[PDB]
Amino acid sequence: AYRICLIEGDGIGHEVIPAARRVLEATGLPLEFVEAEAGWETFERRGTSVPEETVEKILSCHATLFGAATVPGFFGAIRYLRRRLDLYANVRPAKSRPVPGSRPGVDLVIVRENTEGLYVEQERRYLDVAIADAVISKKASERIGRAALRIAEGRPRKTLHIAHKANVLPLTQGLFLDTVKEVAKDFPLVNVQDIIVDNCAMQLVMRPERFDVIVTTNLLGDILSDLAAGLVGGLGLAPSGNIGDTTAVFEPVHGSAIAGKGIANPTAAILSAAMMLDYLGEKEAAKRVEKAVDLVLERGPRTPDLGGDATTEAFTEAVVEALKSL
Amino acid sequence: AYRICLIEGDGIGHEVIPAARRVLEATGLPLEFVEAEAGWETFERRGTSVPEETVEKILSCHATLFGAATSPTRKVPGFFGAIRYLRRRLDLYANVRPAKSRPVPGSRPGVDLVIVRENTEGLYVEQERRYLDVAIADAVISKKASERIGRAALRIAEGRPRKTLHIAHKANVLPLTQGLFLDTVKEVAKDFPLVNVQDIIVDNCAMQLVMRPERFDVIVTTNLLGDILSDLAAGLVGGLGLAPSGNIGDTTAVFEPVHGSAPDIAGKGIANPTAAILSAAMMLDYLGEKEAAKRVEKAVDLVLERGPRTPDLGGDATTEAFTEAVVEALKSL
Amino acid sequence: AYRICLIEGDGIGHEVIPAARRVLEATGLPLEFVEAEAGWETFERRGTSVPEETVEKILSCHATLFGAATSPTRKVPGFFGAIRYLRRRLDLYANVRPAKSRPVPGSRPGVDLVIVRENTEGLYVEQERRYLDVAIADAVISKKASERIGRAALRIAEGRPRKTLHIAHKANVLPLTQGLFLDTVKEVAKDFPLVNVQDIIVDNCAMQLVMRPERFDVIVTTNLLGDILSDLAAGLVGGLGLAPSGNIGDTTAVFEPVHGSAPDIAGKGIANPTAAILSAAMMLDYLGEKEAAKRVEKAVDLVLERGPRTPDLGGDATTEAFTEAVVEALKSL
Amino acid sequence: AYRICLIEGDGIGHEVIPAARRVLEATGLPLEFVEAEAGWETFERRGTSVPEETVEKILSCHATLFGAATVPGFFGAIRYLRRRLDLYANVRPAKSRPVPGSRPGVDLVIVRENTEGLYVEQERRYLDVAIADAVISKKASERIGRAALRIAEGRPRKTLHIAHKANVLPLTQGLFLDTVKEVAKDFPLVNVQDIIVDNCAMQLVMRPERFDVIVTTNLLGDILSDLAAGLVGGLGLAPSGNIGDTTAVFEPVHGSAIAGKGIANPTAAILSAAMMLDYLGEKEAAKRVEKAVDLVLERGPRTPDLGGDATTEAFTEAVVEALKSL
Repeated sequence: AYRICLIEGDGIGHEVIPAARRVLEATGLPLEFVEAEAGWETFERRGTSVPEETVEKILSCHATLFGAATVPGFFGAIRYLRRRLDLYANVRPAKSRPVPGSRPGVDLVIVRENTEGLYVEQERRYLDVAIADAVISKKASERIGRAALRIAEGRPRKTLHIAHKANVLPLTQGLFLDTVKEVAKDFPLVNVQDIIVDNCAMQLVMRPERFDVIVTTNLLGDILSDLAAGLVGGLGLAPSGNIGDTTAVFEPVHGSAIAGKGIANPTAAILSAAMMLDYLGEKEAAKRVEKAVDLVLERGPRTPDLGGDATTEAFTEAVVEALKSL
Repeated sequence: AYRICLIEGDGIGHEVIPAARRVLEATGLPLEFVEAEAGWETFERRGTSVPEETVEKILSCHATLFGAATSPTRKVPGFFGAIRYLRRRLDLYANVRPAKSRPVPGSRPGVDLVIVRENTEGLYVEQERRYLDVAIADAVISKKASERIGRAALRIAEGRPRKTLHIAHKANVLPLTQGLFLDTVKEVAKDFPLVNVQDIIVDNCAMQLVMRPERFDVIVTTNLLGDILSDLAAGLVGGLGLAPSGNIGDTTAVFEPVHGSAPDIAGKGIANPTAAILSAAMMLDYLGEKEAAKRVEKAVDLVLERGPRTPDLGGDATTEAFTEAVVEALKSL
Repeated sequence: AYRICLIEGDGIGHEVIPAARRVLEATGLPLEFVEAEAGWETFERRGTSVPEETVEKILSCHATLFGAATSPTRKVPGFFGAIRYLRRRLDLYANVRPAKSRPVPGSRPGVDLVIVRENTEGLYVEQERRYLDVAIADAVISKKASERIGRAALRIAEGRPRKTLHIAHKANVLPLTQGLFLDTVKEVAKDFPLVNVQDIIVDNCAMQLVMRPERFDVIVTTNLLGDILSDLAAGLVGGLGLAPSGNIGDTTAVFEPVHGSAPDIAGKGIANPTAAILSAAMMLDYLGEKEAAKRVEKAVDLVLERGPRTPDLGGDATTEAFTEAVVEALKSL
Repeated sequence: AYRICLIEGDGIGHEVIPAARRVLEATGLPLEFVEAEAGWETFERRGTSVPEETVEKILSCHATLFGAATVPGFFGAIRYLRRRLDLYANVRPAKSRPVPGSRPGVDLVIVRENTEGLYVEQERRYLDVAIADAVISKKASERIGRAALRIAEGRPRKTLHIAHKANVLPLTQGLFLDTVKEVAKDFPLVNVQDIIVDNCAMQLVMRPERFDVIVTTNLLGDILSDLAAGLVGGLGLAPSGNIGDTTAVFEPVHGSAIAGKGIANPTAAILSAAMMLDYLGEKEAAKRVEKAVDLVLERGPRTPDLGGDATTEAFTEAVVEALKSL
């Protein structure tokens, strides 16, 4: 059976992760769970955001699902995990959901590298001048390009756009662009197009339907993904994954927010669980989960963040029920 | 009188600059035009995209209006971008890019903002280097550069109705560079108590621009962030076809359309002069002729709404017909 | 009276500092000594090599005399070099290292120079970074740092008989960094017309120091170059065993022997206090007691020449015997 | 036979290179020569310090001997050759010569990397702050370490000192040190010692006999070699080599200086020719040349730079004669 490590994290995480677990069990898949701790609240009790035991648990499982995160000695749990486990592929999908305030027809995935697994981009200040290093290496570019190509090859469109800034940064961005295009020769089935990041941002706003998979570098991926989230309902419903060569951690994009009341929308956590299923090779199960979520978002109840007043537990129940009817 | 340097540039620049000139002349303001050459076509004839005489003419005028520049696919030895060169040579550090709703197909209503970011090359070229399999690009922030750009943005904000400024940054991930930028602008902001200043992480700014663009007026940010935010904003209003822009320094400024030279349609007389005319309006504002600038903008909006419309806006009218309509409209506004 | 902070440090520091104190007391000058702790032994007991109280005591005195610091082979978490920390914390930017002939075995005659280089950490730590198989180290030069160090060296040169200063640089290969350094020092040199200033490529300086050291008096250079030039110069005069040094800032200074703590002989009473005594002489010079400084140096030279000599100089005398001889000699000089 | 490319260069080069050629012929070895042009004087006539034809000639020969070198469009010939041909190993020996003003018993070789074959260390200035990059890579360190180890293995002492600054620059200098020591495992016959560069400088002054082969990085090698030259007679008699994986260029260390009169000391050029012979595998011939040079420096005439008044041509004749008697 699949071993899934569950980490609630802080605040709303305590509500959306158990919800995600519920939906996962509803799929009927042979699943096992291992609870672990991480985050600010874990720091206050353990002295560290990511206890050594947590890393061990993560490594003992096929995949990890993380809820949310919210001083000397403290460090970002997710940032630490990316570096410690070299989860180099940051995967952020943007898909139209049947919710008021969402552009229809949008269905893309943005892939960018999590650099710290290989190196930390250093900042330095000398008197009145501060300098930040933007680093691109052939190795890192080959890895993320191959990761993006595989993702595109597993999607209907078989289309990949390389969003770059080689026009103004020929050495760094050019190395990125050229390397991804080189790796692309190994994926003749994938249609690869190059696009300046600025133009990509404008086209995401004007006609996002144009994109399927987009691969880009660090700082650019961030803004493009947030721009895209703005088009389909905000970060509130956005799932994400951090995939390495041995394991992966999935989590909602938005912070830990409210909370405690039980009005947190578990959509992102559930869709992150769906991303995890896809990653594990259970694509059909992932599609059913996603469908069930859409059905509820469309007809079923709705949590506060979506105009409704339904509770996290109520919304989750509907999904479970809907999932069972599919 | 005001001395205005006119540089047509390449392709459609030869059509939209003369059109913008006509609109400026229609204001009746005391303007003396000085023509100069710059661009790819100029390079092909002189070995440089920006002759020394052109720099001299720009410096001899109050402001400059530039058309378009052709950028060849492959790199041509000796050829460098004219606007990039002028930004550096004259230290036109304030890159000003408005994003505003227009009465045209595809433009979302309720958008009226201005994004301000620095052009760094007047002070320093951010260097790139490659060592074997590793390439590194410097992102440079200095107190001096941040103070200047912050003050420029605050001045623009104070000159607008909303008196609102947002500082878009990434100090959450780049505390030393982005933090220096943020802290410095906030420091200069103390001198502009009439302007409501708010800080916003660039990523969140991007999302909010797509969801609630009406919350912004003036946004000041750094190098690469401004680029993407402006293109994002342009997407909301239909694209870059009608967008004007400015590069302002301490002693002069150059204004120009964001759109390229469109070589394949140059000479056909169908280019939309809106961007060039609105760039001329930005120039009038800069020169202190704010009322005339507003009238020019109103004339443009009236024609955009009622026609004649050039091909890019779904019409079949010529550059000439459009220009004459703006000139005629201006007289009654 | 002059407030002097005494920090024995580790190992032989416990023997040479008290000796230097005795020599200072032998001058009869109005000196008030304030003891403070710093070093490895201090770290082992307090978790820090430089307690806050020590920094406070240093700041409360006119100058500080430091003995020696033990540097363990392997890196010990939490332990940092005391002198390095003080240079940074108090911005003791002027690293002053004299190289002078002494009447001892192995010392070449005719050497009398002072090498001045900046300690950069008071302004900034030059960062290193590694990306995969490539490592990069920043060599940083600023106008501010160069102006300060240049002025410090020029002041030292003007306070010496020869009134001669050489600027050792590598602007021939590093025009931007080394050139900024060179040009800046030459600019400040304009204010010292009494000092004869010459520029010299560091490589040539190294060669000339070995062949004709008498041509130099004061040499000002950058970070890593000063290090090697001083050790080269030390080689000419017998080594680093008798060498004093100073770290001078705008408000105070710390002087100390270049020699280490020699842990294995600590407590045996055979350490040569020459370096510590000469460091005390540098301190007197710095404090404005130039005549006393010269007398202390003469007393040291007399004993070095006639004995008693400690083991390091081929003798079999104790630290105590040597110190008493210097004290007695000082009275007649 | 061996094909040797001869490049006189500027000034004194016109006198010392023909002299070196003379001594080479005197060895009796099957030699052939190919004249090429390079330098300032070549720039004034060709428009470039290193004509393309010169590079072609160099590549067509087993080794190259260069005399000396002395504005937009102009660039250092030697610097260009190092980069163009990737002559990464800069070899500079320091040996006591029987001349007044030379410390006896000194016999060492300093090896440092010529970096530009792989990359140019960039300088940058931002307002009042200037920054220069000091770059160390595993590849460059492995190459120069192996080069230094081979040189030490071919010498009696079988001793190598790695002069570094890892104490204050742990990342760059530490990578250098660690990499050379790793490559050293492949040379169990060579005794390898580590030494801080500052201490190395002091020990070169106090007791240079301690050293045989010294391997160090860029900026340090320069000063150590000039320091060493100061101990054995100055740069005037110092030879040098720039060795790559396919070819090598040898030349006197000192500039092009005087000249025209014919009072230039051809010692450095001749010893550089000796270094070249060693490089070609003619060690015995190289030793004879060196011996002949010493014999003349000791008893025979002496050029102005050495107190004497002998001419370049006279000094050379003596060496040839002396070489013939050996």
